[PDB]
Amino acid sequence: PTIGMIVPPAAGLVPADGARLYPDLPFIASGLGLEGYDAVIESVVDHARRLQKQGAAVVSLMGTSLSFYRGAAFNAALTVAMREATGLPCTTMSTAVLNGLRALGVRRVALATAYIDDVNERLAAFLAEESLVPTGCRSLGIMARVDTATLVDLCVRAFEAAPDSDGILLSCGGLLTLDAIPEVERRLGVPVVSSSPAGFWDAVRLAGGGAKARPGYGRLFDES
Repeated sequence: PTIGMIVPPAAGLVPADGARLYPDLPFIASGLGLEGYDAVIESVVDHARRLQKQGAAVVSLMGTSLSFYRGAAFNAALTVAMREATGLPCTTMSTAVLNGLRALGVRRVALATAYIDDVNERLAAFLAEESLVPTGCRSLGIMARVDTATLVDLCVRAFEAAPDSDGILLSCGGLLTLDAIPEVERRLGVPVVSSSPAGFWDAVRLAGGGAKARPGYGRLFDES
């Protein structure tokens, strides 16, 4: 069943992880362009309707600011609005992350972002609203001169800030995320959830059938 994704850039490309994780599945995407919540809700609902018209069986909102920054209740209400607009099962990358952390038994979660501290602050408020425990946070600041090596280093530093954590949430970074995740899990013995990959994992479960991801991309993809 075709999975539709709402994406931040105007180009509306399927995020690059889908071809790595699920190369045999049909994905389409629609791009929004760019507390301006009024315009956000309306474009989200509009683009969900578009993906429905294009033949999506499920729709996921796939962007970071969009799914997390306005809180858990907002995330939940916008999901309902999309479902009412469209008549399809709808979800968001924030939900996918929550579903992923929960599947992996991660209550106490360290946060790692390539970007700035504010990314971690906002994800952490969302997660606490949903009754997870944010623990240590590290960021890099903001270009793709960051290698897998430094994505791995970042997560390890976030974790060492609170070695009692159950798992790690990695956000931003980007292309090299799916390479870092298994190294980090190997070195720490703790799972790592990353936003975009969790979005794909979650949207694939929502759609049904039991498609599995290609191997080598982390403990999450072993979760049904």
